[PDB]
Amino acid sequence: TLKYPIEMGIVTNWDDMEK
Amino acid sequence: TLKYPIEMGIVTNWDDMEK
Amino acid sequence: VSPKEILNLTSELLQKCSSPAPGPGKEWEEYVQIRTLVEKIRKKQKGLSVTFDGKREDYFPDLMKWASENGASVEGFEMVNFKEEGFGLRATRDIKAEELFLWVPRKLLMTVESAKNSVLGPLYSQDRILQAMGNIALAFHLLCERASPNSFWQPYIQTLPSEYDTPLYFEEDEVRYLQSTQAIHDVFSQYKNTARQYAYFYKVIQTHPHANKLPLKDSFTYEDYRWAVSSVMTRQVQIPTEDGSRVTLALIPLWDMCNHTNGLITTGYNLEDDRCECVALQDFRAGEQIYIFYGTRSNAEFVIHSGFFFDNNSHDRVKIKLGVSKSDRLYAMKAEVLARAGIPTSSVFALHFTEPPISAQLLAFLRVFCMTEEELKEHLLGDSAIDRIFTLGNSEFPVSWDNEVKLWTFLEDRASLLLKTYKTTIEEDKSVLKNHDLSVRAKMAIKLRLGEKEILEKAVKSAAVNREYYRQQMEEKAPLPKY
Amino acid sequence: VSPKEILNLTSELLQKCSSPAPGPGKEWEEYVQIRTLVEKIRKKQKGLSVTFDGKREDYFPDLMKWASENGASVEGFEMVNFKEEGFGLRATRDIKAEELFLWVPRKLLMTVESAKNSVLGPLYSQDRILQAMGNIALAFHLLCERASPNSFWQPYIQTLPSEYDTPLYFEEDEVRYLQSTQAIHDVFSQYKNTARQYAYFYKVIQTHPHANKLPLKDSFTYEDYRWAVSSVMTRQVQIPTEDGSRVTLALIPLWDMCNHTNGLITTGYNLEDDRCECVALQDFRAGEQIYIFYGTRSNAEFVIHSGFFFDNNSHDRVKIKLGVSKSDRLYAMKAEVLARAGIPTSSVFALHFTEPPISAQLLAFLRVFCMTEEELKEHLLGDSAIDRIFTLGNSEFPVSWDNEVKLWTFLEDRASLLLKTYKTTIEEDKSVLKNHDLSVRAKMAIKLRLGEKEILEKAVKSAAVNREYYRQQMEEKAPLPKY
Ligand SMILES: C[S@@+](CC[C@H](N)C(=O)[O-])C[C@H]1O[C@@H](n2cnc3c(N)ncnc32)[C@H](O)[C@@H]1O
Ligand SMILES: C[S@@+](CC[C@H](N)C(=O)[O-])C[C@H]1O[C@@H](n2cnc3c(N)ncnc32)[C@H](O)[C@@H]1O
Ligand code: NA
Repeated sequence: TLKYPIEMGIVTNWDDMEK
Repeated sequence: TLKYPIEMGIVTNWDDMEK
Repeated sequence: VSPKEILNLTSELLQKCSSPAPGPGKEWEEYVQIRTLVEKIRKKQKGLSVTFDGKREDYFPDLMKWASENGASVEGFEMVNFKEEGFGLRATRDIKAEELFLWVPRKLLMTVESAKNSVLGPLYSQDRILQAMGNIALAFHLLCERASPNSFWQPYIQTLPSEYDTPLYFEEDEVRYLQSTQAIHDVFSQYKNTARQYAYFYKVIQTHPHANKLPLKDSFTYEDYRWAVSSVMTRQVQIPTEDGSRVTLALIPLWDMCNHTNGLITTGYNLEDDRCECVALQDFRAGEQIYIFYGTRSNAEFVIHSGFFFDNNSHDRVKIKLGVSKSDRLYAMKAEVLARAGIPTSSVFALHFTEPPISAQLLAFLRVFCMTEEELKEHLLGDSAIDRIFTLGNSEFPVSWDNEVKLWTFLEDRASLLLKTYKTTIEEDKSVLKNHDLSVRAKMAIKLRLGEKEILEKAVKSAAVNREYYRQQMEEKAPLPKY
Repeated sequence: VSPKEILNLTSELLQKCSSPAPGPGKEWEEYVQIRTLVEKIRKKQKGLSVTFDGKREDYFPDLMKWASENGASVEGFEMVNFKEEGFGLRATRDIKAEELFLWVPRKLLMTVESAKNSVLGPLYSQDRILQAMGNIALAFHLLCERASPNSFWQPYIQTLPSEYDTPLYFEEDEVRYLQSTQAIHDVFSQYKNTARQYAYFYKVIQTHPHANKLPLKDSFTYEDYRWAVSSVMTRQVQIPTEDGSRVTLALIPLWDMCNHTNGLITTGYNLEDDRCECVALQDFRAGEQIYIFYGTRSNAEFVIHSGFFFDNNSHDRVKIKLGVSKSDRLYAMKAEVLARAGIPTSSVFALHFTEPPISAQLLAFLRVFCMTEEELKEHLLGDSAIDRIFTLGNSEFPVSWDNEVKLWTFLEDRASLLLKTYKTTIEEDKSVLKNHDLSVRAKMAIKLRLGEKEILEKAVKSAAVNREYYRQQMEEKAPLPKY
């Protein structure tokens, strides 16, 4: 299918204290 | 009933050139 | 941007909007020409002259505290941002129908009288438009107090909306849906009135010495004026003066957070206690929105002056202009019968959506409009003529079966003709609403033009039914009702 | 308010939000304590540092012109304010499914790389948080360019929303609806992370010399940071770097005006032409909103990170935590079978709402969890052991009828137990939605807590169905499928 599918609003980690 | 009924947004004349 | 360019642009706008109506066939072109000029000015200005740092709901606590210190009710409801209606009041306890749950003392209101005693007082005493039009005076009262950081009414002003859905805020293609309707002319007039007034007062503020203390002397944008007149037209009320002898226009804080539903007026002014009082239109359980009934207005008035379309408006109506023709050989007799009945020879009547499509006044007009010479003489001469005039508006007492058949035939034909002057059909409008994804403002416009046609179609069917009822009475030679 | 007062408050805030987790029973109290500090800071500040004079739609023509100048598609659609989703794209001609209708070259994007080459470059090269977290770097990139009047990305930033519906914007009582759910812990973490980050970076910007040339040194409010991270949270994407070697985070102008519907990903990055490319998810007639499929996220993720609840989300799910206990005498055998199957001995699994309520991995875990010692030995020893491991996630090849009955009994009981940990029932939530008038944000919270329970209830019912089916197969001594 798509080589580089783009996900709108992809979920990322915002916990700076984690790592 | 109400001696002085109150109508929200009562329609008024805005035509300053007519009356 | 230089102040000289804006002054030149407002002078051009004043001249453009003071010219006479260029005829109904050029009104759309004139509208677009005025829009082009207003938007050129608006793009060179900085929006609202005064803006507030907080969100609108950040200021509702101050509104409550201010209203409470001045004797208003502030318990039993909270402000909530509802999707359908915007911000409104929600019950925090059960409220019974007819319970006095909301009251606002006169000290909190903004009125033409408080406009007169404010910083606007000097200019108010000089300008003929401000003296004649309390609604425009309220709008400038709102603007001056908005720009006065120590104003008594700051807690109210900081909780007002910043934008409205009156047609002043529509895009050109949103108004374009209204081409060929009755309503679009009032949209045109509203836009031209507002643009003319903005340019007029922009120049007046510059030239009048009595305007030297106004904050508007430093900044007065088109956005300011559009916001102020929209605030007034969507919220203003008529109340008695403190003396009780005359009426004045006002804005009522806190109470005017209530949104509209169908019902009866339950808000009235209490002169003994000098406060506005609102009793519950129906039972409101805790967690239900508190509504009031705004008044018996049409959807054209709700859209143009209130900025919303109300589904299931039971008071909806369209206009129909009718008059006795001066070429009618019975003009003199008809005009005199109408005069004795208190009805003009030519007027704008209403067609309603409810069970009686026409008022008593319109029924009486149509009866006279279709009268034979013999019938007219019986309404002009002799000891029963005034009795006959007295019943002219009463459906129960026709002039004759033939007169009824003629008048309902005429109304059926005229409403049919009116339907044929619209650019789209009812079925086309329903298809547009079903198959396109539209803004709120676009939907208001399409629902309005659809609603005009639906009222006319119902009048056609109603008139056809009445024509057959009275044709039956004629063929069966039924005795006429009397007395 | 003085600069020293704000510095003391952010100092207190940094300490409060850097404290370790207080334990799950203390998280609501900690949340309200942190809100109290934030709201006190926010009330002492002036909202967004940079605001624009025009309305949001006043700037869409500039976005289009800027996008067109740099090679993006700008024909075939227009921006419309839709009631349900906010602003979105609407087709102006018929667009066919799989038509490449939208494309955006890399030069228009905001990326971690463009963040490094901006005025933020100096601070970025020495700050350990920016270097480790591209999402936060994008947020400061946004803010720095927002406060730079000659920024290349000004037409994009001036068309972004000014407010969002992520939980960072909820009232305390709107979040209170989520007590006792799975979702609320992530709400707590989002609020604490954002407050800690604002307080940390406010001190960094006021002291670090690599921040002396940032516009944020003159003004950096909590509202600023909440807006920036919410802009990034709701819109950010992952794309390949220009050399294709690694991935980076980015904001894609114009394309990120599309709203979400169910379907498949139809947006991809074209590395050969160095542009984002979007093909039509379905047919769009002229006048219909153009949607894309954002990705297979749960409604908890849509609410918390995208700021909306999506009705009929085919990918909605809840978590279920399961592990083999070391108290189990068969722990060693169960752990080894799971290891050979590539499944941890304890993990967080998902329950889904659509047709297959449990994944292959969860089914495989539940089978092993309920195996007898003899069944475990058949998955560990002999020439068919690997084949049996291979089919462990396949609903067509059970270990035994007895194993299925036990695992569906377990799942039925566990999902029923989880349902009883909620403060309200499904019927109570439906009654609130029916009988109360609620804000959009309040409805998001209630539909989210209802949705968690509906997925558990469907799991209970599916497990009861499966238990009965396999109990019938066993009680009739049916032959077990093979291969
Ligand atoms: C007197 S104000 C009521 C308070 C207003 N919603 C606010 O946020 O300030 C009148 C405005 O409320 C809105 N409104 C009132 N009733 C409505 C209704 N039934 N449907 C949609 N909008 C309504 C319209 O925007 C109207 O101009
Ligand atoms: C990538 S932006 C899409 C453009 C956005 N509507 C705007 O006005 O800028 C994502 C935002 O759109 C809204 N949204 C997208 N899809 C939606 C949907 N199906 N229902 C309700 N809101 C939606 C949410 O506010 C979300 O945070
Ligand atoms: Na909780």
